[PDB]
Amino acid sequence: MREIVHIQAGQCGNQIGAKFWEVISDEHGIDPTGSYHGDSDLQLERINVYYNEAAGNKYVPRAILVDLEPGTMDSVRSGPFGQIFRPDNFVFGQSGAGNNWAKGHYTEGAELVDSVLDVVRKESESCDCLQGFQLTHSLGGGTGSGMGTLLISKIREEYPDRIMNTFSVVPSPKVSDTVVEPYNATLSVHQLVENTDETYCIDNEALYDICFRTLKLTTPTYGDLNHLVSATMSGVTTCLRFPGQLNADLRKLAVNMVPFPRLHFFMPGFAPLTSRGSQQYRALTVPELTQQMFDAKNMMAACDPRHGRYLTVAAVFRGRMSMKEVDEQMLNVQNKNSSYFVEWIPNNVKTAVCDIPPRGLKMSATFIGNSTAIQELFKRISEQFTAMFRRKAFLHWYTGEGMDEMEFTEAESNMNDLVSEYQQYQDAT
Amino acid sequence: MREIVHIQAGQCGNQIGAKFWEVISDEHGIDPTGSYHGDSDLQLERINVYYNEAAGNKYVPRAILVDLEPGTMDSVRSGPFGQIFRPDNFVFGQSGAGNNWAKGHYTEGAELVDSVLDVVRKESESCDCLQGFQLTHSLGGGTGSGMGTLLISKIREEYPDRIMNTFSVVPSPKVSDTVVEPYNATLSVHQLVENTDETYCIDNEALYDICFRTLKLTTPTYGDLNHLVSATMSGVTTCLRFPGQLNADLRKLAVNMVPFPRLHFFMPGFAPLTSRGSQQYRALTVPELTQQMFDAKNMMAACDPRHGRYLTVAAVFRGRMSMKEVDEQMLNVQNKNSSYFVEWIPNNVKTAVCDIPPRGLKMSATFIGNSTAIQELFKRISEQFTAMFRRKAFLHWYTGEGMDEMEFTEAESNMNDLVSEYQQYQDAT
Amino acid sequence: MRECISIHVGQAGVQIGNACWELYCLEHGIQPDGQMPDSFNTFFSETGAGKHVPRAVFVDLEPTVIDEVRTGTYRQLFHPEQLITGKEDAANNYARGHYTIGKEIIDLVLDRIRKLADQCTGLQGFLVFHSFGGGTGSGFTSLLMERLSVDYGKKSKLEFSIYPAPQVSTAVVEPYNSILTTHTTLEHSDCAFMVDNEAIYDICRRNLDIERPTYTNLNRLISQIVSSITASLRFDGALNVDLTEFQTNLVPYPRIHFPLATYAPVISAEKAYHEQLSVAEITNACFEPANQMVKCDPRHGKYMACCLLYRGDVVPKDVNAAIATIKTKRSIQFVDWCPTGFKVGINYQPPTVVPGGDLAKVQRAVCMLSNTTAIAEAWARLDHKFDLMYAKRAFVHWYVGEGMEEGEFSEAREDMAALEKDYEEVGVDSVE
Amino acid sequence: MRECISIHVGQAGVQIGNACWELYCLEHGIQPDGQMPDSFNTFFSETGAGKHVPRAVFVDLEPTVIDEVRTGTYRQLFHPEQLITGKEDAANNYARGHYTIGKEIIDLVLDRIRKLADQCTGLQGFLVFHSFGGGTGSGFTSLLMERLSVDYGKKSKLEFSIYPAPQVSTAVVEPYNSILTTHTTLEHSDCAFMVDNEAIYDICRRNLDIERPTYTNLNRLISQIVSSITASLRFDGALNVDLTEFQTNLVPYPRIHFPLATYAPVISAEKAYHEQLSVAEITNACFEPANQMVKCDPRHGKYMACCLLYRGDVVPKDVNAAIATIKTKRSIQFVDWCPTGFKVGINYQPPTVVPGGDLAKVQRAVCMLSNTTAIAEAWARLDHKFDLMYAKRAFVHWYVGEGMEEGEFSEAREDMAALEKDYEEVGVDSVE
Ligand SMILES: Nc1nc2c(ncn2[C@@H]2O[C@H](COP(=O)(O)OP(=O)(O)OP(=O)(O)O)[C@@H](O)[C@H]2O)c(=O)[nH]1
Ligand SMILES: Nc1nc2c(ncn2[C@@H]2O[C@H](COP(=O)(O)OP(=O)(O)OP(=O)(O)O)[C@@H](O)[C@H]2O)c(=O)[nH]1
Ligand SMILES: Nc1nc2c(ncn2[C@@H]2O[C@H](COP(=O)(O)OP(=O)(O)OP(O)(O)=S)[C@@H](O)[C@H]2O)c(=O)[nH]1
Ligand SMILES: Nc1nc2c(ncn2[C@@H]2O[C@H](COP(=O)(O)OP(=O)(O)OP(O)(O)=S)[C@@H](O)[C@H]2O)c(=O)[nH]1
Ligand SMILES: [Mg+2]
Ligand SMILES: [Mg+2]
Repeated sequence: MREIVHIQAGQCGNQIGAKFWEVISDEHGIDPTGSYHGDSDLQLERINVYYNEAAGNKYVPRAILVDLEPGTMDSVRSGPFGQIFRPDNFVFGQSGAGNNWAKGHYTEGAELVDSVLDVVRKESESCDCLQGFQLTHSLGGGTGSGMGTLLISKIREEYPDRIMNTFSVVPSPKVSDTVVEPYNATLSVHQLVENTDETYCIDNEALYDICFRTLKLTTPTYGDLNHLVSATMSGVTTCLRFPGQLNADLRKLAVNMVPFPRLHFFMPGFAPLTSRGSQQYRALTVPELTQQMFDAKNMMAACDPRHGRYLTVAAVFRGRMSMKEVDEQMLNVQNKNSSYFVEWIPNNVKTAVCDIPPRGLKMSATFIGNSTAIQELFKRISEQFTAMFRRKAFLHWYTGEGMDEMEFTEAESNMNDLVSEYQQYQDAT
Repeated sequence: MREIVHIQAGQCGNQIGAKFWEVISDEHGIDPTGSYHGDSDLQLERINVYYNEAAGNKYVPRAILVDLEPGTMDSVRSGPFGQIFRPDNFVFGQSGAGNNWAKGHYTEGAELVDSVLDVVRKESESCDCLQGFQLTHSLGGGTGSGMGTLLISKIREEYPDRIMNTFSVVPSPKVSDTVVEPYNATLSVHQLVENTDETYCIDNEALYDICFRTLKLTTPTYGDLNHLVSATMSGVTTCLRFPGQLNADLRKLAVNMVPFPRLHFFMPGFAPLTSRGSQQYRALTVPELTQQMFDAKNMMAACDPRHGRYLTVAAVFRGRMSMKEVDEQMLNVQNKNSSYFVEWIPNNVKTAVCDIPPRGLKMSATFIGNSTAIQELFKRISEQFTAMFRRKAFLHWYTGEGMDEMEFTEAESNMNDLVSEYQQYQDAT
Repeated sequence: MRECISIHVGQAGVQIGNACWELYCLEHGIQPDGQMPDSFNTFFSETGAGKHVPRAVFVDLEPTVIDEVRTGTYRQLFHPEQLITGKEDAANNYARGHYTIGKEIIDLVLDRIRKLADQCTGLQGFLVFHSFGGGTGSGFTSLLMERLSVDYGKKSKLEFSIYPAPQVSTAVVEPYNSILTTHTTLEHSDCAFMVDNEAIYDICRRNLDIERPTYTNLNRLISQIVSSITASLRFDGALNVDLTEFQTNLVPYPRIHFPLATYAPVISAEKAYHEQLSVAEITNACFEPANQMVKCDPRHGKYMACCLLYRGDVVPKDVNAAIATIKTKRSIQFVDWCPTGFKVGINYQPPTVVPGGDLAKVQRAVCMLSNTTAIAEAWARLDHKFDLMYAKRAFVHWYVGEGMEEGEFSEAREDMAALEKDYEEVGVDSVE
Repeated sequence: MRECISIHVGQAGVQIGNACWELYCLEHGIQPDGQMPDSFNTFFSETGAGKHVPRAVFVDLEPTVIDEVRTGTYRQLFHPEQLITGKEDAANNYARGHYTIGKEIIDLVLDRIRKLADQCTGLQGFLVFHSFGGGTGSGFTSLLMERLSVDYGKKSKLEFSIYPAPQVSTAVVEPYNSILTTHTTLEHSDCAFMVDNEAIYDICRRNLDIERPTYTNLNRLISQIVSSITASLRFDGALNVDLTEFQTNLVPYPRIHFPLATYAPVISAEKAYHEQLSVAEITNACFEPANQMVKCDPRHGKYMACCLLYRGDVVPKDVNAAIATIKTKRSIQFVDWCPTGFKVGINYQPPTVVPGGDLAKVQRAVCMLSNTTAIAEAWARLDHKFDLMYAKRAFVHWYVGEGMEEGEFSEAREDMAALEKDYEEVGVDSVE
């Protein structure tokens, strides 16, 4: 029961999922052929959430992959695990984005979305009781943004009750991939604040820091960067695919982490992180996981929580561990950091305990954190946004696809109202 | 018991049957020699319907093949399964059609039909209890149309009680084989609405769509196109040659699908359709057959049922399957598509369940659908018809064979009255 | 068991037919001696011994070019009763072709033909190859085609007449022969095909890359057209076509029955590479106005009907893909009353190469047989050339003294102008 | 299944393209005969047999340098219909390139192009290689780029025009062609790339250690730039880049769309050692003012936008390390309104060595495609050279008598000065 339909969008939206479906396949023991060659019995007990059973003891993922060019889709089917997906599900266009939010959401996104909504609606009906959708995309590019937000506008209309969460990638502070990413961010964020129930803001600036400082890798490729994002994604729904002594799910993480239906931008965290030479000397016990999470450098967002305040904190642990050893740590981080949490919400720590660990590591955890630290993130976008808009630079490319200036005002003014809302609860009594 | 005499007419009327008799031979296990080399016992239990037993453990088809030239008949006997037919049955003329309905039905059709009605009447008497006739022809050409409709006018007079159905080929919307096919259609349809009990309108425009989109074939030949039409034809009488848990036949499909004795133009459908690379990942179970049928693109007619409304729906399944899993799907397609079915006929879904599957595939189905969607088909003929008739273009060729203009008026006015009849039941209360 | 004889009249008849019967003998393993080491029953009546003969008739009023056949390579291939000769020529006169020299040997020509139809049983129709220019191609054909409607009538008769050029006229009095031969063949020949020389010179220069063609190079590309039409008889195809179908799909009204032919692709051996020769590639080369074989720009007029023949390894699906493109192009338009103006033909066998030719061994080929209203622009100039020469009464006295009343010109001019306004009715669209 | 044709105009078009198509045939195992013992679907349409042809068009008004291709090494590689020639040259005239000789063969050039887009399906955009100096590179391109916006329009068109040098001007009347060809291409070509000859002579002397380069050595380093842009099509990379993205990240306003290219590293074979060639080492060589290929010191102006492409074994982390250095250097400054002016591109495959070249088999390479306000200083001198020659009305009478109104200069001067003040608006910073 409680099935999930996975959607991808963009070149960044593809390569994360290819790393992500690589991890989920090993968490159950699924070969690169597509059959089953596992060992235990709990691997198959909840297999139906991310898979539909086919005949001949072969299993297929319930995946939907969308891009505006046949290039990135060719790379997925040609690498490892390029045979596991059903070849019908690969939707790909021929026009291409052009790295343009106007072309992604109005001109070419509207023509291809009808070929997507057939495959979306077919996979929703074949499941018994649908739990909700999750989307992996980015905000910088065109196909990840414009084709991405168009689906979320059409998903919520045909399915209002179903939960909807996004593993987007917010662009970094220092380096910047796309010149028109402030226009791409502001137009996409205005859609994310209407049809998404939560958002997992991940920054590549944090990922180059973690793979260099903590993993101690000389030349970290994207396969090492996108490996950690998948471990966070798997760690959210790890209590749904396995039994546990306190079972959480997407809906329990929805209500417990969102106090107000606008404030739904979250930052993740993962633990443990042992390097190659440093793996044997570190004593890997339960309190050692606790002091690794709550610092600044282990967050996957490029903002220190010391500037702001926490609202809600989710903790999803994995492994045979005792509750008292967990509850002692979760109580203790409230007490000495009593300034950093907010006052008018008592007990702002949500605990979730699974049973089965991931592969190799004896135990694990997954951090979800809400904070007012993200107001520096959107203001750094909002300062860069009006700095380009005051000169009307790069404006006619969006305008030439039939887009009015009032769209930019209604996008940007709705952002600063949200920034004021985080400014309100930061200094409330 | 319940034997069937098969008749062919035209070059298109020949090549379908050569593909069709290829399929029926493998459904019982009959060699290209003509003997029996089957394995099981139900293959021979109802063999007498499409065959007459000869001595020496050899079997002959009960076929009648008609064309106005020795060319197409030479191609049939020279290919594979060119020895199975009795060489006496091959009736062929020497004048040729000229692709003319006037020559097909008055001048040269009347001379050869006397040589046909000997062989027709001989094969009718040798069977114990005749069930009815089926005809495969086309409407575009001359020998398929004029020689075709002349037989149906003479069959019904000598055998009124026997059922009479046609696997014709209605010409496509976009491409058009014959320039005078609007004259060929309108004169043939006026005969089909008097002496035929039902009609299976198949369009080649649908066949090039199915073999390209669903089968994923680069260069589909007619042997691949005419293979699917035969699977529909075999799927209609599949409950007569095999026992079943709910036995339907031609007469049960006659009464259940025809509410009024004029409205007898039907569209077929087939399922499943797995491509080469897509055959293993698709889970082939009973509800997967249901959602494949009722869309637009899997119909073999070039008209969307969304424009009109269904009247009656026949479902002929093949294979060891459970009724509850069938009845759940047949109920469910009524409920969510309650607009698309008509209101004043409750329970407009006819179910038929055979036992034995076709070769290779584990289970199968065959769709017969009545609709008001075909009013776009005849009006597209009727608009093209008067557009040629207002200028009297190509008129003297039909006129030169002794044909009055009043024949065209009585043909065309009887068509638009039928179009008004489908217009009546579309918006009835 | 269906057969079709062919008549070749005059020097235009024989020299075209020489390359044609060359091509037929190569596509059935036929040595020129008649020996060979069913399918070929159409154009050959088999003897009792191991020897084959064509169902051909070569006729000419002047015995010059006939003697090429009785001395050349194809010498033992024909019955010498079928090579009917004459003594004096028509010499570019319609009167000597139809009245003086015609009435003395026309009975011998008809008598050999009626022997041919008796040994046949699948007699479909006739083929007559001549020109409008020469007197034998105009006069002797006009007397011959009248006798066939008297004799056979219901058999469909086809003609590959060499329509005269707009500018490159070899003979001088071609505006006199072409009018009078049209006034006879309009009533009897149900369908005729026009091919001009001048456009073939444009094709041989631009695409074949041969700056210096003789009549041989012209005779090869015409011979491909003849074999591409009768291919459905000589071989089985997926979708056949018959010689009675051509007068059905291409005659919208019994006066206007003049389509025109275009063969494609036309490429050389060193240019046989560097392009893939897909069906969509070659079909755009068909309707291209530069690649036609009749000097009439079709964008001036309107396409009434079209008949395409494909031969070789031809995808049935992609033919449906190709025509769906051409019905969307704005530059090509059809006539308002005809929505569905196509006739598709598929056969399995490719056209072979003649040894020492120029076209390469392609895998597919198209013969476009389309009919347009653009050809009427050529008629208006040819009728304007007729009014100029007749106004000064020039070259008339050669015609009066050879059994022809002078008033026959004034009658034949009026029926030509009656044909001229028949195109004007088809050109306008519908009312309301 | 995405394709991109390329047009080469004039002697500047062909001789650059000769080394370019040399380089493409080496990076896909392509023999010059077309045989080879997917990935290469972009720039090659595969024939039915085992032979490949480029999607190229070579056009020139004068048939001299075209005959190098039909006789040289790359002879059997092209369709000879694609090598369109001419009889007379423009001879450094804009009028003969656009009015006299242009209007007689421009239909034949457009007709071959529209055949190319039909056999393609992933038509992204166009490439036009010419010069501002010569009449064919100025005049014939100006007529060609107008027709494309009429025909295609929405397809992104790129140009590698050879911008004239400040001092080393081979031709004399280059201040007349370069102004008039800019007044046409400003409206139609959405993006164009400038490369000067003189700086390449400075690069070939200072870093390649070759005192005597011909045009061949210039044609190699330009050919690396062409392959470094289209590398994301011919190979899969970690972070792709498309030809529609270049007009997005590099056009801040629809007038100013003139960036300039710089390739790095540029080292010789015996100097291929003695340095480790890290990504941080070569990226400082990119923004170095000495190593550019356009004689414009960028410290005079301001960088509006930058687009970097990395190819080879490129660390994704160290690219983030390299750009973090350059955003801190005081000598390089950006424009006030643009905070984030970078576009990063990563592909796996290295640029190979051409046999008998000079660059060695490196493991990584950068093509910097940046746009600056420093290029406007070159325009002010070129417009000052224009005012000098026009003041004495010199060389005008060659242009008046070839279908060109004399007042067209006074109009085209004003739009150039209108472009001249457009840089002046971008140069100032914000208010408050
Ligand atoms: N296509 C083609 N046309 C030819 C050939 N030889 C002659 N012609 C054309 O034939 C026309 C002249 O007619 P001829 O055939 O020579 O004259 P004729 O019909 O034999 O009549 P007489 O001169 O009285 O014998 C001109 O239009 C020539 O272009 C040939 O080999 N091929
Ligand atoms: N980069 C580069 N520039 C070249 C080359 N050959 C010539 N040029 C440049 O071409 C310009 C001279 O114009 P041309 O291209 O020769 O003239 P054209 O366009 O062919 O037209 P015509 O004047 O009719 O010959 C100068 O700016 C030269 O620097 C070459 O191989 N490479
Ligand atoms: N985490 C992560 N981010 C990536 C990766 N590759 C690119 N990105 C980021 O994603 C964005 C580029 O996404 P991309 O999918 O290519 O845009 P698109 O418009 O959807 O695709 P395209 O048309 O422009 S090629 C940039 O912000 C870039 O930094 C990757 O492998 N991992
Ligand atoms: N499904 C199907 N339709 C075909 C096939 N071949 C032809 N057709 C269609 O059938 C019609 C042609 O039928 P045809 O039998 O040749 O006419 P006829 O008059 O009976 O025979 P003919 O004298 O003209 S050769 C056209 O509508 C054509 O599109 C085929 O193999 N399969
Ligand atoms: Mg002669
Ligand atoms: Mg030159």
